[PDB]
Amino acid sequence: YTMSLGAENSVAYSNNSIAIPTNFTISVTTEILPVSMTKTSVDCTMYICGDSTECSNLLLQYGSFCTQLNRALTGIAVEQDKNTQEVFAQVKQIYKTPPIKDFGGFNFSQILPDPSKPSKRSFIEDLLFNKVTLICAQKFNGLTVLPPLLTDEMIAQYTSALLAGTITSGWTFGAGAALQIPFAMQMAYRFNGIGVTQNVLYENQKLIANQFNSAIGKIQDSLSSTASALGKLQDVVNQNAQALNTLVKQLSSNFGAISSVLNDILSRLDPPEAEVQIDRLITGRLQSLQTYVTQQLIRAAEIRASANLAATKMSECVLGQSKRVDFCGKGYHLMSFPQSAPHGVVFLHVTYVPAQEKNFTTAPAICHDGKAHFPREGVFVSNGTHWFVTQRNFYEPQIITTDNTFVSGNCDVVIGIVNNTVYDP
Amino acid sequence: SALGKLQDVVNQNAQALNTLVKQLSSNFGAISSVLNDILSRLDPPEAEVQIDRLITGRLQSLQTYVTQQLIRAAEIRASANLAATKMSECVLGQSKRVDFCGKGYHLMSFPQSAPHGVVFLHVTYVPAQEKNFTTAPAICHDGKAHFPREGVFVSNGTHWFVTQRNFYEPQIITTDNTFVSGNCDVVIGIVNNTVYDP
Amino acid sequence: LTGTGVLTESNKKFLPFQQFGRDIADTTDAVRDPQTLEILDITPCSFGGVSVITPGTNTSNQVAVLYQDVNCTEVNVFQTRAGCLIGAEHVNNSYECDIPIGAGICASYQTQSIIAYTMSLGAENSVAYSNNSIAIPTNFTISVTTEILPVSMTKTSVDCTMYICG
Amino acid sequence: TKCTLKSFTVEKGIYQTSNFRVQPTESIVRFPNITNLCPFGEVFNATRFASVYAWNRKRISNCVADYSVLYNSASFSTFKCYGVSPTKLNDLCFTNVYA
Ligand SMILES: *[C@@H]1O[C@H](CO)[C@@H](O[C@@H]2O[C@H](CO)[C@@H](O)[C@H](O)[C@H]2NC(C)=O)[C@H](O)[C@H]1NC(C)=O
Ligand SMILES: *[C@@H]1O[C@H](CO)[C@@H](O[C@@H]2O[C@H](CO)[C@@H](O)[C@H](O)[C@H]2NC(C)=O)[C@H](O)[C@H]1NC(C)=O
Ligand SMILES: *[C@@H]1O[C@H](CO)[C@@H](O[C@@H]2O[C@H](CO)[C@@H](O)[C@H](O)[C@H]2NC(C)=O)[C@H](O)[C@H]1NC(C)=O
Ligand SMILES: *[C@@H]1O[C@H](CO)[C@@H](O[C@@H]2O[C@H](CO)[C@@H](O)[C@H](O)[C@H]2NC(C)=O)[C@H](O)[C@H]1NC(C)=O
Ligand SMILES: *[C@@H]1O[C@H](CO)[C@@H](O[C@@H]2O[C@H](CO)[C@@H](O)[C@H](O)[C@H]2NC(C)=O)[C@H](O)[C@H]1NC(C)=O
Ligand SMILES: *[C@@H]1O[C@H](CO)[C@@H](O)[C@H](O)[C@H]1NC(C)=O
Ligand SMILES: *[C@@H]1O[C@H](CO)[C@@H](O)[C@H](O)[C@H]1NC(C)=O
Ligand SMILES: *[C@@H]1O[C@H](CO)[C@@H](O)[C@H](O)[C@H]1NC(C)=O
Ligand SMILES: *[C@@H]1O[C@H](CO)[C@@H](O)[C@H](O)[C@H]1NC(C)=O
Ligand SMILES: *[C@@H]1O[C@H](CO)[C@@H](O)[C@H](O)[C@H]1NC(C)=O
Ligand SMILES: *[C@@H]1O[C@H](CO)[C@@H](O)[C@H](O)[C@H]1NC(C)=O
Ligand SMILES: *[C@@H]1O[C@H](CO)[C@@H](O)[C@H](O)[C@H]1NC(C)=O
Ligand SMILES: *[C@@H]1O[C@H](CO)[C@@H](O)[C@H](O)[C@H]1NC(C)=O
Ligand SMILES: *[C@@H]1O[C@H](CO)[C@@H](O)[C@H](O)[C@H]1NC(C)=O
Ligand SMILES: *[C@@H]1O[C@H](CO)[C@@H](O)[C@H](O)[C@H]1NC(C)=O
Repeated sequence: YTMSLGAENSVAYSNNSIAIPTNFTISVTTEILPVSMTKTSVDCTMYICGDSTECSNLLLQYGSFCTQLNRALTGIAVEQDKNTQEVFAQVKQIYKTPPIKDFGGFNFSQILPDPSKPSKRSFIEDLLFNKVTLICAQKFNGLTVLPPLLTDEMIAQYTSALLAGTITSGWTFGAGAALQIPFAMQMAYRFNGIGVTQNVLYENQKLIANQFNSAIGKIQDSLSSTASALGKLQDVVNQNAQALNTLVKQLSSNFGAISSVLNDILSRLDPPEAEVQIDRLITGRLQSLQTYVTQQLIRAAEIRASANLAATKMSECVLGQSKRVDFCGKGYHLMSFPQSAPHGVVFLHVTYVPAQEKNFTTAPAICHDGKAHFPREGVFVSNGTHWFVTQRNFYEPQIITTDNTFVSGNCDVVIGIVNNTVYDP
Repeated sequence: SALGKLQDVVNQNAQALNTLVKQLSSNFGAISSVLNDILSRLDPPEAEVQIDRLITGRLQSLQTYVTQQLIRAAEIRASANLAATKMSECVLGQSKRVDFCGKGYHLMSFPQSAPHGVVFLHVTYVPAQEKNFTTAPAICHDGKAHFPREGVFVSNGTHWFVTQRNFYEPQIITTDNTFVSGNCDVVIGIVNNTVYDP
Repeated sequence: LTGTGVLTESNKKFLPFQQFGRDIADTTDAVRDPQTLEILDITPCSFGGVSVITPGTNTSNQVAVLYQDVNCTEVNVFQTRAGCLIGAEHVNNSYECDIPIGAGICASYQTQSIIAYTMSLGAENSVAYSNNSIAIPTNFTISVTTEILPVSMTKTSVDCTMYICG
Repeated sequence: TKCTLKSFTVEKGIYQTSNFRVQPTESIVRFPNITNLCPFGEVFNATRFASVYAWNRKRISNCVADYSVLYNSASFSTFKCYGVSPTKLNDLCFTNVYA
């Protein structure tokens, strides 16, 4: 079939009509980002010339084609460790939540670390680690896997410190020293940050807390059900594995020699021809290793771009409130919470999405005494009879007064101006 | 060592070049790394094979060097794009992106040249001396709930003021500091106080 | 058929017409002993990289050695997930990471000798959170930090004809 | 470390220098226990040989083949081993030999 681009939907545009929301929804979306690869390390001599003095002597005729591969792989490993440190180790201190979770109704028990867990990982961290997943062969032909500098429990501690700092101090812990603040007040600041007056949060605090809790629960169910959600991370792992697997199967190729087994050549032939056959094998295996190293370099460049993006997101999404559109989830950004994951990070983007909207009759300005009155912050609407001034992102109509509106010019310049009364306090 | 990054880049490039040069000393399976000795010693039919071996080896070395240069130049181009974005949003303006222009709230930046690089002096604002105050989400005056226009309510134990968030400057609560909304049966944590009317 | 490695009793069921097995890498994995009808499994004997943790010759000539991904029983000795560390003392105290070994273990040079410790992420700091308590700064600082970014490489050019065939 | 970095002074850090691998302690040589010599004499010293169009084929099996006696003798004007080196013939076991 010819694929569809999406549901068709026209917009009822007109020069005196505005659609204003009358309700909202707190949505917690998920964003997965790889941070580091597997710290591989290849033994050039043992891979090309496994346990053979003659092959090693022939190999050392090619010069530094072995040492520089090791240098490149060590650079890759150091880059991976730097990636992890960049993404996670952006908090100077290690914060902890108080024993009492008086967060204004919001429930972070599913993202805060479990005290009894074996690794201080939250429920969602456990789900992530359980949703992401021959080694003897690799570890016999000179290939080995170095351990990351930061163990997984240390990454969990870092994410717990960041989470506790965000919960108990808002964005203040990123700029300078953590300054405590009641969570409801923090959310009021976030709502002000997205152009919604802070009375909205306080009037719907219970509803907003319930919506956030339901969204976190839905995230739990989605992670527990659909593994492919973490595909990206898995994909990374798979790629690396395939690489190594290929790098091992290339040990079975003749590359033109009489046999792909070094020992057979060294046992059947004398140096004058054994060294020709071993030269063929060395050339083939060295080409395979060079190809593998180039692929590792390219993939590490990709992973370094991803890690820089993840560090930027942690800086501007968790540690602050981003005004960049769609940089922290669809909708207006309220906050974000990090979560560790195998070779990656997972952001929970809490965003504010308008839900229920109504058509109102609008006007750029109102003419009262020959002067033009514009809204200080908001928009003029009419339910059919009376003219109110509301905020743009939540229908909260209010009488028009000289405190909601400012005067500038007269009525002969604005196009679409209407007549109404501006009430004087 | 402060400028390590830049130095590091140089080092890396140098190493590449150095490696490349040393590859000229490798026989790559030929009889000698010296071309002239091969030409003078063997007959042309086999000297041709030896020189083919040397040419393949040296061409492979050059290809490896060029590929590494391509990857490192992609890295350096990503870095240069980041530096250009920082100069645009940091020097030419004032960014509100957290930790994009130095730790703390960003005030400005000053560029400085450097060998194959740039150095930004990030001037930022960092709160230093912090005090504990009691707070409220709103104050109830006449059954209505009053919220701060821009700031937060605080209390030094006895009286309630309204201060800007990033610098303690308490001010009496007045109908010009606070806006009215709803009533006092909704806000969770509302306190009682008097909203002075100028 | 010649080679080097460790021969162990196997549980493979060779067929009467099969002499030796093979690995995915086409290297021999098991063999049939020509004199005793028993199958021997071949496993390459231990190996791994060797790293030299050094404080730098400028300050001292004493170094420690890390054998990667091997057991200390196989090589003042310390066993860590990274491998076997020789010449470094294990300290229960925790400090900032100076020379990373791996798996949360870092080595430094302190009063002198080389020590291996579990790196500390940072200073513990509990936030005095409360539902009616805010912390507001009363003073500030104007901090100037430095951020260094690379912008270009050296415009290298190679004369390929002269390099290959000078 | 100094010779892998090529500098008389090395700054702090962790550098990879070489690879540690265990060395063999004993040398094991295994072969089947067979005593009877391979009857090469009946092949090379055969009184009559078959015409080339009807070249004779003899199966050599279950015997020890001392190829040295063949390639150390001066009685042969041409001796050319393809895919094997004659010296190595004393250290190999074959499936089933045909002459
Ligand atoms: C705004 O939308 C929310 C839904 O997110 C409404 O809350 C629901 O209200 C109905 C009653 O009308 C209840 O049956 C549901 O259980 C509520 N859901 C939740 C999650 O609380 C809310 O009533 C809407 N408000 C307005 C003014 O439209
Ligand atoms: C926050 O949510 C968790 C669930 O994610 C709540 O834990 C539940 O508590 C009830 C008792 O109140 C138990 O019956 C459930 O078995 C618990 N669920 C789990 C998954 O452990 C927790 O109570 C909530 N926090 C608050 C303050 O109510
Ligand atoms: C809004 O009010 C103004 C004045 O109150 C109206 O302007 C009048 O328009 C009529 C029709 O052209 C003229 O005869 C009058 O002289 C105008 N008055 C003045 C003071 O200039 C205007 O038409 C009204 N607009 C609407 C949409 O009701
Ligand atoms: C809280 O602050 C208020 C005003 O900043 C203080 O009230 C004044 O305190 C001074 C003493 O330094 C008196 O001289 C004034 O007469 C007070 N003003 C009024 C209107 O009474 C108050 O004392 C402070 N309380 C605490 C506990 O520090
Ligand atoms: C805010 O901090 C600055 C310094 O960070 C204080 O300035 C110091 O003031 C004392 C005496 O007032 C002097 O002895 C110091 O030399 C000053 N330091 C500097 C760097 O100028 C300032 O007093 C503080 N203000 C408040 C209200 O605490
Ligand atoms: C607004 O008007 C358009 C006119 O076509 C209509 O389709 C739409 O449903 C209206 N909005 C609401 C919320 O009813
Ligand atoms: C519009 O709102 C005003 C005040 O809220 C009310 O008096 C009037 O009846 C409303 N009209 C309609 C059509 O809803
Ligand atoms: C909107 O456009 C119509 C013509 O389509 C015009 O009659 C009307 O005056 C316009 N109103 C405004 C507010 O521009
Ligand atoms: C605020 O109070 C807590 C506990 O009451 C205390 O630990 C903290 O140091 C106080 N903050 C300041 C800035 O005095
Ligand atoms: C804070 O909690 C205490 C007890 O848990 C309660 O008495 C008080 O009213 C709460 N204050 C606010 C603002 O929620
Ligand atoms: C605040 O004042 C109202 C009356 O204006 C009263 O009903 C309420 O109990 C008071 N609350 C407190 C905490 O003093
Ligand atoms: C050959 O060895 C096997 C087992 O090692 C033994 O049973 C057999 O008797 C031996 N044959 C001779 C001729 O010694
Ligand atoms: C290393 O040795 C210890 C004790 O000697 C043992 O418990 C552990 O399982 C060994 N690990 C490996 C990978 O052999
Ligand atoms: C370090 O701590 C372990 C247990 O955590 C203990 O067995 C050991 O004696 C301690 N060593 C020193 C030097 O304190
Ligand atoms: C064949 O005869 C020669 C000389 O008579 C003798 O040296 C040799 O051992 C005999 N057998 C062979 C060649 O197999």
